Amino acid sequence: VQLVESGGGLVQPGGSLRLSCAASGFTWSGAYIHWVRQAPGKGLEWVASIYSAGGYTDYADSVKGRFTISADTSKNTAYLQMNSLRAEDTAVYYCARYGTYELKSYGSWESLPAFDYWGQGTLVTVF
Amino acid sequence: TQVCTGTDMKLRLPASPETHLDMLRHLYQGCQVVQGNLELTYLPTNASLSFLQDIQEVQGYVLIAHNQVRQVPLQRLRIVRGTQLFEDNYALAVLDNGSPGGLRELQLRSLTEILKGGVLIQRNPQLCYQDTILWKDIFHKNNQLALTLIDTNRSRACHPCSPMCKGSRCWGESSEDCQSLTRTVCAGGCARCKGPLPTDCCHEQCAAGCTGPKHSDCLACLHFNHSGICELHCPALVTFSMPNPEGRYTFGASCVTACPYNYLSTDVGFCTLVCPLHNQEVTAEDGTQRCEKCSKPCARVCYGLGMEHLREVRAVTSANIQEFAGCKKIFGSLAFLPESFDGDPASNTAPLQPEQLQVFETLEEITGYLYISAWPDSLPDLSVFQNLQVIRGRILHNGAYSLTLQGLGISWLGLRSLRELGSGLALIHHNTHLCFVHTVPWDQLFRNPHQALLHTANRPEDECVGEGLACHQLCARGHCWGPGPTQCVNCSQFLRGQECVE
Amino acid sequence: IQMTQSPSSLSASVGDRVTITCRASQSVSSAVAWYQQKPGKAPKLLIYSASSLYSGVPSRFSGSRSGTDFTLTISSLQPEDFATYYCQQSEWGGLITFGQGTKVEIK
Ligand SMILES: *[C@@H]1O[C@H](CO)[C@@H](O[C@@H]2O[C@H](CO)[C@@H](O)[C@H](O)[C@H]2NC(C)=O)[C@H](O)[C@H]1NC(C)=O
Repeated sequence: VQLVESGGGLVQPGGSLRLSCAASGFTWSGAYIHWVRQAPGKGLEWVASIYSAGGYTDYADSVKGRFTISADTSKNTAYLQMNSLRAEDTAVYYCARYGTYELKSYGSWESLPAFDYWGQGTLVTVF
Repeated sequence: TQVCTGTDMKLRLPASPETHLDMLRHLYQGCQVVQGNLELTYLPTNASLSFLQDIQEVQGYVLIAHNQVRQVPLQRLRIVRGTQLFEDNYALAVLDNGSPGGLRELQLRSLTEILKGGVLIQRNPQLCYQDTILWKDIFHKNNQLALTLIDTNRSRACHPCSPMCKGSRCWGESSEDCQSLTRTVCAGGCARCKGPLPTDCCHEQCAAGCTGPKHSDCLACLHFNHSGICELHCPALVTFSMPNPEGRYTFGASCVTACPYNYLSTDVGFCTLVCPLHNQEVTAEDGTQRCEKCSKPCARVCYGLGMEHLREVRAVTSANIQEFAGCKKIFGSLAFLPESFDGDPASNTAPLQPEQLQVFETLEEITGYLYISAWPDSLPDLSVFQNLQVIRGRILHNGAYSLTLQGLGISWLGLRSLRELGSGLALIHHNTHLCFVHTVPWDQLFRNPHQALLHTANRPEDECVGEGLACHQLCARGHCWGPGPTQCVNCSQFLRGQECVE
Repeated sequence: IQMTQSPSSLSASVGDRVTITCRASQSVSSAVAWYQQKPGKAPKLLIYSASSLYSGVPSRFSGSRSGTDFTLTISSLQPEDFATYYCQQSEWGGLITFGQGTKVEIK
């Protein structure tokens, strides 16, 4: 049920970087995998989301057109590819699970409309 | 059948004691998987509990409280999943049971797995052998941190465990009551095994033990049961897009070919009672309902008690009555307590008035329950709900009832349009003047054999017939909701307006 | 971009009762959640559906709704309750938005 991040580091402006998040059972839990960033000394900012079922993707306005979020179902891992990074993109990037389904009463499986699990976070610095 | 719902009574006293055992007999007869909490409370000393003998799995918690039955027959019970916990910590709670009455022996012969939660055994004056059980074996490997408060105060002599019990760990005096150890004995790192040897290890997907090494031979399924095979997850409906013919739907702890009658299908493949965020319910010609993503921003829907802002609201009052104006479908429940029509002086909320109940004249569906413990005395019937067609019972009052009417002054039900009670029971008790309960064709409304009507203390049927309050001759088969030709369930001859004619 | 949170900062002693109100876009109650983030650590979920307690979360955390306002209430503050508190909202069209953050500082 854990979330493990990887592939974060020092990137040259206008460059590119690929962030990896490995989740246990992403493609059959029916949940979304989101990337949420926190700039140093600022608050949480949502970046992107990917649906398990159809690979449907969504992005924030700031990252729309530069970041692409994809999933590899076979290895069960979500990837965030970042292109043309700027100073604002320097942040700690968390990968989180949203919308997981939980057994409730009467045998009903209900989606959790929140981020129940978060990754530890990976620092991305653009210099 | 095979699966049944539980109860959410907790420690509360039964609403209708005179029918309490009967709801239990209607809820658990022939049921193997309790998709909820198994609550056995306030049972008289000589209650016949034979209807519980088929239960093998409880998805929520097991609570045995305030009982005088000397034995509770749950020997078949194999696994408690602990999806819901009593007091947020316990999956098994045995409290205040007790010639002398009270539970003498737990006799949980097959209980070998508790996935989440702990054990609370308190204040059972005649219980024996509850401290001898190695509860660490029953608890799952990831549930080791579960608490275990087992009181030991006893008001009777406790006979020694049977000689056949090698480790003196027994559920009862009988030799058949010896505890079976699964976790601890395992050679290697096996979660569960059937025997000491490494070959006797259980498959990874097995829970509670196994008859052999394969995933078919599991005594219970750790995650999901796909037609006798234990699986980590149900087979995917699509395999990234093309349909997967072997794909299944996730319902409870099982994989099913289709979602059940009263449930909603999701695109990802889960069977649910409430659609996810930004999803709408889409019905079909055959009547199956599915949860679909809103193509445009979701249309405003009407929420009742237990849902969204009204989640902690207990009753429909003059504060929230106008939220139901023109509302054809209510997502949630409607409850009418004495506080509704008496008002709350502290909150300064005005008492509900009969005429305001005409916001419910367009209502056709309630996805939750209809609970009425108070009605205006001017109104002789529930005619504000005369257009209500279906109570789905996806949320049940106390976990068991989708339609409850108690303490009312109504002379007849007048629920002309009511045709479906999707889930749960109907309880009609202590309505002194109510005369048309028996004339209603309740079996037509009910969709499951488990579902039944529990009635008591209403107006005697002989009294009602003697007064001449009975079904109209024009009503077909004697089924009506009230006096006159307007209240017939089916017209025998002809229909003009809402009234039967010839 | 960010829904309003008041107060921006809050100071109280252990045992005190503290309220945080988050003015967000009008939506269904199930779309508002409350998260706690200790410094240097990932956030953890407290209130998923604007009133419902997440598993393993102490009962001293409560959620309520008053119109467009969503309120996180701590009945009895504890030494482990000093952290930043965020309100998150999900709108139609897949957008996830966050509050600016409320930091509770010990006295
Ligand atoms: C998995 O589900 C199947 C039902 O699809 C269970 O098989 C039934 O078990 C009951 C009780 O043992 C029998 O009365 C039925 O006749 C069985 N039906 C079939 C078709 O086999 C099976 O026991 C379940 N397995 C587990 C481990 O729970």
